[PDB]
Amino acid sequence: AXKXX
Amino acid sequence: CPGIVPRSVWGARETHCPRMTLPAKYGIIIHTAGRTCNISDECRLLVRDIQSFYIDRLKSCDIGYNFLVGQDGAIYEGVGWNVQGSSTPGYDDIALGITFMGTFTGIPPNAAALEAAQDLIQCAMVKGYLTPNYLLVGHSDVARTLSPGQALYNIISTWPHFKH
Amino acid sequence: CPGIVPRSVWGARETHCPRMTLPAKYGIIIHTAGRTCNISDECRLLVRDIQSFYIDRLKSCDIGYNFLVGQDGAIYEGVGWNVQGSSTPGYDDIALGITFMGTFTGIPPNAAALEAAQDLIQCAMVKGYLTPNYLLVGHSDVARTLSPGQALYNIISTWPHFKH
Amino acid sequence: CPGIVPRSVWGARETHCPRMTLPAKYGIIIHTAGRTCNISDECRLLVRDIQSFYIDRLKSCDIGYNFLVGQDGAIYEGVGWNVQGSSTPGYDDIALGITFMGTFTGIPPNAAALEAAQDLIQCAMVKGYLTPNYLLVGHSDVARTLSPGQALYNIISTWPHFKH
Repeated sequence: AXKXX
Repeated sequence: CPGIVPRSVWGARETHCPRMTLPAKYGIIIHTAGRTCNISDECRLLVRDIQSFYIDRLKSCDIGYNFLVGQDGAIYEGVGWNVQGSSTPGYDDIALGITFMGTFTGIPPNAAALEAAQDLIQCAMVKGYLTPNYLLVGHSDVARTLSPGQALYNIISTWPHFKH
Repeated sequence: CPGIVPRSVWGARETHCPRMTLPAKYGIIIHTAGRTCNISDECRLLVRDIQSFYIDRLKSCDIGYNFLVGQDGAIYEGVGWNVQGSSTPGYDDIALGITFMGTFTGIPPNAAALEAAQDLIQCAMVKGYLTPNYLLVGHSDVARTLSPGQALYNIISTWPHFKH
Repeated sequence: CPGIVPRSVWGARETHCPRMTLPAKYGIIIHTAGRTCNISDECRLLVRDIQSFYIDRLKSCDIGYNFLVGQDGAIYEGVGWNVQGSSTPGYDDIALGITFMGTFTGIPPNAAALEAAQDLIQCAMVKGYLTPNYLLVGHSDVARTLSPGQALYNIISTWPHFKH
């Protein structure tokens, strides 16, 4: 993963 | 779309996360880089473990993938068609994440599995879930990661709408 | 349950496949989309033809159905109550497949056959073979298929414990 | 009432079961007879495992308890005030089930837990959730069980409105 839009 | 066991069937935890606006423009293929499953009752359990890691360990609102794939030849619902995922910064609100349960860097997924993924994507655009000119991309193209594995990446590079 | 001709009577081939755990939460109505039968001696032969197709051609372990229905008013054992079938990826280890021998997309089965199917299901719940709150469903609801035909799908839609 | 962590904070699976008509004439103390929990993040997980046991193994509609008690001085919602439970055949539609998480046949709950329980019962009748002349009872008084254990059973025997 990778949150922030 | 058929061939999809719902959240209630594998026993998902309850959440209320930011919803997603359709249609989506991007389609991203991912691998979990972990263990896999071959028999039904066994896969239902692998999906429960992944959701819990995201909520409890990562502090995310819910499982960060829209859909998942087991090697038992069946598809499993993560957050779904109507909720945003959280794996690609700047693309989450405009994309649909489909990851395969397992580590496919050197070894790729079986036939049963690969067929289910393509069948799913095909059903998505046919129903407007994905823009008619959507773009297929590997996770490595838009994020700081090696996912979804070189072996899996090479195979999807020939698929339709891929970006490259 | 009464009204069932066993494997030895119609002359089934020997096999050794994975067992099923009772009760089963789902009940699946399916159809073969093939030819039908009206007289006993003819049905016994059609059943032999179906088993061999799953084994010799599809490379399956045995017939992929728990029970079958003929238009002679009788019920025929496929793999039985104690063995898993193979017709719905992801729901196999928790469901009982019931399929009518024939094609019913436009024309439904006679009264004799429909009565035997409902009697079987009722006998299934009463003996604990199916959870007291089981869910009735058509093959199309949980799979990539048009089975068991629109005609038959409409009739069973009024039947008890249906999901939808 | 105050001091209860709701189903959304501990991540309860979603269900839809028979409603309960208030006020309830009975109060029932029950114990799980399993493992216990002492810290918050740990109890929320324990409550998750129990509901899944009731749904997946016992084939019940939901967790069979109205409320549960953690050795952390907190109260956790099961099915709530407005839904019937399923632990006492014949008293379910006129009673409220309260069970402490753990095995208290030999050892009783800590001080913080017993306090949590009594405050809940008192808040119930003050708001009409429990008839003005309700009847508090032990699980063993109306069922084929040893629950909720001798140790905890003798404790509640002195509380207000007990029957005997």
